[PDB]
Amino acid sequence: SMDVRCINWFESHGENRFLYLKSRCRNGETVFIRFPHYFYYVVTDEIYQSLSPPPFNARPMGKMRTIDIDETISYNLDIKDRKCSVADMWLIEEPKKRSIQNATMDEFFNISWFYISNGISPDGCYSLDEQYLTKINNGCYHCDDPRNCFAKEIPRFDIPRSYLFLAIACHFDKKFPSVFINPISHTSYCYIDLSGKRLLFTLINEEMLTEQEIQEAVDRGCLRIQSLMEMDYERELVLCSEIVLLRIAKQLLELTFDYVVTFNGHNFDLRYITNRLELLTGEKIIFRSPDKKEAVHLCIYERNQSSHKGVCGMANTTFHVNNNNGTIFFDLYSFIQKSEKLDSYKLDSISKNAFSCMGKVLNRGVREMTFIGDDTTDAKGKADTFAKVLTTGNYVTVDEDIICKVIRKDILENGFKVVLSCPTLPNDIYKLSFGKDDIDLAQMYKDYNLNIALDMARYCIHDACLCQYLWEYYGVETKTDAGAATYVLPQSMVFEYRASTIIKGPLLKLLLETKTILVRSETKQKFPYEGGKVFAPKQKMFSNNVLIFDYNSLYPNVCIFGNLSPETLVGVVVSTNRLEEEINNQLLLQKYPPPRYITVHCEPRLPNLISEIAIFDRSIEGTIPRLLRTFLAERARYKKMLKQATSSTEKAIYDSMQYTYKIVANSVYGLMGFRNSALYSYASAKSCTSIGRRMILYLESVLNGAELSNGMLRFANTLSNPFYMDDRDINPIVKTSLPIDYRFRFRSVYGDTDSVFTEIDSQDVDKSIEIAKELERLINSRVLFNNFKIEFEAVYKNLIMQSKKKYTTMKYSASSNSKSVPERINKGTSETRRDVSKFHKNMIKTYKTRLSEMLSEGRMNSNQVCIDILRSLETDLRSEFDSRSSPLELFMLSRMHHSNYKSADNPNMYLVTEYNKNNPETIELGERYYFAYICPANVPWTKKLVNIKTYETIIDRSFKLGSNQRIFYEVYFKRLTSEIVNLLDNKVLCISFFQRMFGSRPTFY
Amino acid sequence: MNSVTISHAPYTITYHDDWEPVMSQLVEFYNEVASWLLRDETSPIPDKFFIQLKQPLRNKRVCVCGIDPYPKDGTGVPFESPNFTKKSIKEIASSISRLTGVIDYKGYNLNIIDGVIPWNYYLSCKLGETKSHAIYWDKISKLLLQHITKHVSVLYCLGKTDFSNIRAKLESPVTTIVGYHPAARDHQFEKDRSFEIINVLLELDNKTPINWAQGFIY
Amino acid sequence: TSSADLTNLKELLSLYKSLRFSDSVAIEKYNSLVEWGTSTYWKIGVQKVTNVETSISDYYDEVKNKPFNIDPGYYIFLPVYFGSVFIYSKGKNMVELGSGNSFQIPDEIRSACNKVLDSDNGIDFLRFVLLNNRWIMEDAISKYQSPVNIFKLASEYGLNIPNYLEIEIEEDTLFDDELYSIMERSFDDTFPKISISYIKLGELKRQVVDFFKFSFMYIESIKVDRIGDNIFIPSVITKSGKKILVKDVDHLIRSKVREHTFVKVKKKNTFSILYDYDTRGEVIKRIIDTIGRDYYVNGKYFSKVGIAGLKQLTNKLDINECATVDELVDEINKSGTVKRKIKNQSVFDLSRECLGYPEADFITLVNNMRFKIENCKVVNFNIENTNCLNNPSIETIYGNFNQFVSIFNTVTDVKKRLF
DNA sequence: TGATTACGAATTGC
DNA sequence: TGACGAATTAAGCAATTCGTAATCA
Ligand SMILES: Cc1cn([C@H]2C[C@H](O)[C@@H](COP(=O)(O)OP(=O)(O)OP(=O)(O)O)O2)c(=O)[nH]c1=O
Ligand SMILES: [Mg+2]
Repeated sequence: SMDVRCINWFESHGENRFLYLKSRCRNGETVFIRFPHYFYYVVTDEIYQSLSPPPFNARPMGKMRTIDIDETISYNLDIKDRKCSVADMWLIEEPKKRSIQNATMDEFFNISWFYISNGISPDGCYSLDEQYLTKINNGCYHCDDPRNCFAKEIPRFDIPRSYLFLAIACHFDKKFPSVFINPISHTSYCYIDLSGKRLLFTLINEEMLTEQEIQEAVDRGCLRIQSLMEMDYERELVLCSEIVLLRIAKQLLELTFDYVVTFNGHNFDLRYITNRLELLTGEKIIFRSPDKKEAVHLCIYERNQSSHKGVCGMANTTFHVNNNNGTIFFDLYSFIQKSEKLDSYKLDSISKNAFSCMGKVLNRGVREMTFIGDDTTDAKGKADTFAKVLTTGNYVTVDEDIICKVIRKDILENGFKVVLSCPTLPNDIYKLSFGKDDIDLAQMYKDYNLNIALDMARYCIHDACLCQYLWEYYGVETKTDAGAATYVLPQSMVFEYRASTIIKGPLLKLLLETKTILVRSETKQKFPYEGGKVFAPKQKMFSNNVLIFDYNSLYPNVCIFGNLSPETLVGVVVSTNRLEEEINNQLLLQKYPPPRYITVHCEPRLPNLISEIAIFDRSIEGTIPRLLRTFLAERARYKKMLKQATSSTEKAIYDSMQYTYKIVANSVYGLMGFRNSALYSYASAKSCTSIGRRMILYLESVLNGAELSNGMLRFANTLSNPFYMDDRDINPIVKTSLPIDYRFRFRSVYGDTDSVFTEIDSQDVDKSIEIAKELERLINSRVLFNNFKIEFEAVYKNLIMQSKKKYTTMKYSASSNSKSVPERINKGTSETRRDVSKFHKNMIKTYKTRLSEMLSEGRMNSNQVCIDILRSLETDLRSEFDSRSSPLELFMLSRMHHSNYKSADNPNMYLVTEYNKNNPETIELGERYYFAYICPANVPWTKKLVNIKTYETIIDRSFKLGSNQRIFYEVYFKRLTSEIVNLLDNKVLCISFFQRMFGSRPTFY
Repeated sequence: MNSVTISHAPYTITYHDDWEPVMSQLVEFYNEVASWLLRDETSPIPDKFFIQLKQPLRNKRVCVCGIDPYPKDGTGVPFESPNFTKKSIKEIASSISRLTGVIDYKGYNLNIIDGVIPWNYYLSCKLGETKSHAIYWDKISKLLLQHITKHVSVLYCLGKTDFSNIRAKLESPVTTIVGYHPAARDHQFEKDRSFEIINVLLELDNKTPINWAQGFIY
Repeated sequence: TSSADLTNLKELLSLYKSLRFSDSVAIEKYNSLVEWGTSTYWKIGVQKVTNVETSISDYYDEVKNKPFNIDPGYYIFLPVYFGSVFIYSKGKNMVELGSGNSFQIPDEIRSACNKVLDSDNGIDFLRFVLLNNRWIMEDAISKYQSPVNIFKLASEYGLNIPNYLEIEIEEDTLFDDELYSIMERSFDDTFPKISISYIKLGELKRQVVDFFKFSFMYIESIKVDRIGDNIFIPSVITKSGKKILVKDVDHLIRSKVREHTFVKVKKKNTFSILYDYDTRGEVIKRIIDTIGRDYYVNGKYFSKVGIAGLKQLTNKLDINECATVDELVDEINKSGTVKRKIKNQSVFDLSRECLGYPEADFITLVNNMRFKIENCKVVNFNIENTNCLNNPSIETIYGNFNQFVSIFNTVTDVKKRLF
């Protein structure tokens, strides 16, 4: 015991209910501690002295204040006070569930009560005292007084950890394998013990090989075993029978690892292993509790998550292991699905997205090419990660399209050197990534010998090691520790719930500190309400520098400024006509003076009402602002840690963490506008949105048409607080620190919620950046007030605006100069959408570039641009239709599967259901799949497209286009030409072309 | 009544016409699990796996669903004790007698009531080991229950934890009730009023209520 | 699954049965429970119905227009007058037919309906007939009781009912015009009778018969008639001086009657009824300048624009007439009802219902006009949007804003004192 | 045989 | 002797693009 660092907390669901803590000491010993586990209720003193059977145990919480947080509408200024009571409260713990009539604080979990009432953090280091501990087993103690046992906290210390990464490969005939016909061919393991030793080993099924091949393999260097007791993990390749392989797997999976990590293993790998082991032998994989009092069998279970939108309906599925020994079974597939957004979530796509590096050509000739990667080619740390993955990789993708096989690999001190088998490439720098492999697995299983067995072994060991590479790339350990500390949740539950559950721990701590309880009496009513304000862009092309100004955490800061909480709302005053409106306004401005109370005007709730005012108190801080302050502090900490990072992996990890905290802070406001939530407050959400709109309008009015001359800045309007009079200066004459000879004018063009795009009549970016920095300083010092603060994001060049949320530009960061490479930025266009095409994107890119070049040159005699573009597009489309050289991969679209549809006909659900009926592999309820448009080959060019959804087909990994089938090019061509037409300026010629090519009328802006 | 042949035991499946559009798939699903399944003594006997496939489905209105047959002495037709000894049928008869007022009886059979089809999700179970054949039956179970749901109006599922995700197992929505199992300890089925709710729902869907006293055996 | 679910489903079914005979509140409750049931059972046999066009044709058939034959069983006769037809349900609102709305009814009538509903639960629906604020039980149907005692207890409750008639027939007889005249003299009432409904003991369906003939009569002029307090009834006289009655002013302004014209009319032995189903602003302005500029239309009635006064405040408050502001407080503390009703109700609402303007027109007059106030009192009013000048009744409202502001100021400074 | 509008679903930006 | 739970449910609105049904000359 003594000094322990916590690893996991978990429950036991046997005859008696317990709670378990797993920890490690300094030397490396593992310690288990067992706690009795109670049901927690909160009652008043009167209820406590009237419980018919006395409770098991009760602890006094002191005097607490109960507030009714229901909202009612008032038609005059005689507003009744909120119902507030003060009483002595008791916290009762019961071994079994009980029903108490008037118990409060019933939305919080039991584990949260354990942690908070006992003063324990799930991820801390402690110095336990043995006086309160009793030894019940070798390595397992029992604690009855967790408050005294965990009284002493100590600084963090590092501990060793153990890991198992695994993968399997199964035989198949024509499609997905089946556990009743198809055996396991390969099983690969990466094993890390508490001593730091890293072992890689692969087991090969020898039952699908000939005896001569077995003898040849043994003479080649492999080891042959006939029994489970003669297996050594220090041998790379071991061949055996299927029963021995399954027994080795069962032996490994019953150990007390800290983490067992798989990719889509809970649904395929472990399920297949368990089922095959039960079919061949009769054995089972058995998990045991730390006290050796409970035994369970491995059985994967399914959790279904439904939607909160209309009809609700199921929207996601996830699979879990039912172990009770403290080991965490982690599936990277679900984690990556919930974390980032990609086109496909197969392992190849994730590998291509994660492990990519820029490489320099060093040699050419014959059918091979040599690439080198170093810190002087891409960035700091990319070459090292690529070299780490190259230790086991077999195939490399060059220039996003070519697939090549590795011939030789060398690992250097700062990078890598690789030799690949690819055709001659005429350039100096290319992009290499780890992705798809061009092997036909079914054909390889059709004719099976020793060489294919060894190659499959290499592929399987790479698959096993990819789990570790992804585990390190995404920083799962740091995220787990931070989440356990912040959310007051066990380590195994951090990535399992949404915003409504991960804010309950901090909320309970806040409520206990403030001595406050919130209650509801009547039902909740939902009404529509408005949101952010988006300005209409003033032009399409700019050819002038644009400066981007943004707010910092706008809605959280609005909530903090206005003290917007459900319990700080004095009331809502409405009126049905102007006479009462005037009377109420005159009375309200003097009953509730500005400095302490804040009044917010809003759009009316119902058709008859013509006015609505909400009043909020600022004397006592609310509950939602304190939560927001907590999350804002966490985000600031992780931004500061990101600022000091050097390598790429650490930078990515810290960026992800700060993004997560930002999204949680915004989810708090969203919940405050969510009807089925405990923190529901319609008035507060409406007021937050109204104040945001006022703030952006204030900034835009100050910045539009503002000019600097001499060393002086003149804003357009008066710097007056749009809510009430204050003590600040209101002079639009501000002294600057810029050179005197400067003279510039600023005009606003676009804005979304908390952002302003300010155009400057200049072209150089150094001067623009300097002016922007000075403007940001002046705005923060003089224009804004209280906790409102703006940031200078970037400088945009060649800004092209299509619509209110679609633009492309070149971006220069704030810490950049003229001699720095910019960044291409697309926002909302047909290049980031996951449902457009890969043909559409390439054509859009080439034609946009050609149009920009032609506009730079400039002919426009009468209609030269339009005629040239239309002729080129017609030629390209006709050539594509006739030659049919583009593969199917350029014509695949992606979509998610769910069951949240009004009406059950719904062609999409029908398509997925039929695919699941006619195919072995099943598409699940939160899974993205590919589909395309296919038609019979003999059909000619079609003008009038009548039914389109009938032609959708699902493209699985083994799909081959038949000799009587062709891609329905017409749909894609129509979409692409509708995109192109809107960019040009002519209308008659475009309409004529569209009606000739497709026989329909186009739609314009 | 049409007969189809399979490679393994019972070598014969005879079915009503209403089950026609499923049988082919059923056969292709039974030829890959039969050899493994038939290595153990099972209740019911192999010859009585598919005896509920002779009941027409176009005249039924309610389905009462279990999860697995009795561990021992399984008759093939779900929820049946020819000698009235199993606890579940005894207690369901007690509840229905309390509802309708009949006091003197000697047996209850859910298979006689008009408009009601009793069903088991898993069609077999090892002697003494319940829920031991889930992997063999899974696909067949989903397929047959989905066919049944397409005809009935109310689906009554007995067993809270077993049917916790019944909506994920069914594509088309249907009227669903999940209740406690009869043999559940802690006396939770006594306070359940599912049968009256069934009648109310049926008459709310322009359908005839179920004569629940029709099943008593004298 | 529990008992509460059974009760909820039972009440949902009961509400589904009686849907056409339902108001907004019942419809909202039924929709809410439909949503709840769909949520908990994943599917339900009923959907959410919103429009719900009220109709009562289920219990009635086509009106006979020719003599027919009757014979078997005892017959119960209930007469039907001319007026607005209303529906009252079990513990529900008091709705219009076809255009069901929360029509304002006297509180005494509300109490009588509440007690008659609490008397027994065996009532399906009640059919009201109105004519010039004269409230009648037209029809009272039931599946268990008999249409005899219910009207007796309703009469003893404090509201009067027509003399339901019971007759016995043993021989084959022909119901014709002579028998209609006999029945007409048999009710023995001066109220306008239109049709007669005959029912039999046991049969729930009710069959009504009416006899009428066509005639052509000239229209001379339109004149208001005195039928209460600040309420007028239009009336048109004939060249021969005959009295042609009408149910509603809606009948006139939908009839599009022109000055000095001839129209068709259903003529009977005693009186006659004008036939409808022969733009709207033209008709309303035409009738407005016909009857006289000093008039206005209050929904389905006609009303004056008079100067009102403190008597027009004291009358409703059930207090003695007086002309001193201090006195208008003492009776307020003398009666608990008066002080309760002055405290609970607002100032704008009470001062509006003093002078009897309607709701909609006054509201749309206020919401397009600027005010200037000082210490909770109005001192300046001006118009901003001139569009509202299209409707002449709006000009009638504008004609007397000074009286309204005077009574508003008086009410505000008396509320400032009585609290 | 077209025009025009209305609605649901998917995806993105704050 | 003949199942229960574990596996406590869930952020907001603004804007565009596409296919199909419903309403209109
Ligand atoms: C992105 C996002 C924004 N919003 C709302 C809340 C924000 O106040 C408003 C503007 O969003 P952003 O400006 O994108 O978010 P932010 O203001 O917090 O940016 P920063 O991290 O630099 O401080 O939009 C959400 O409610 N949910 C979201 O996911
Ligand atoms: Mg911002």
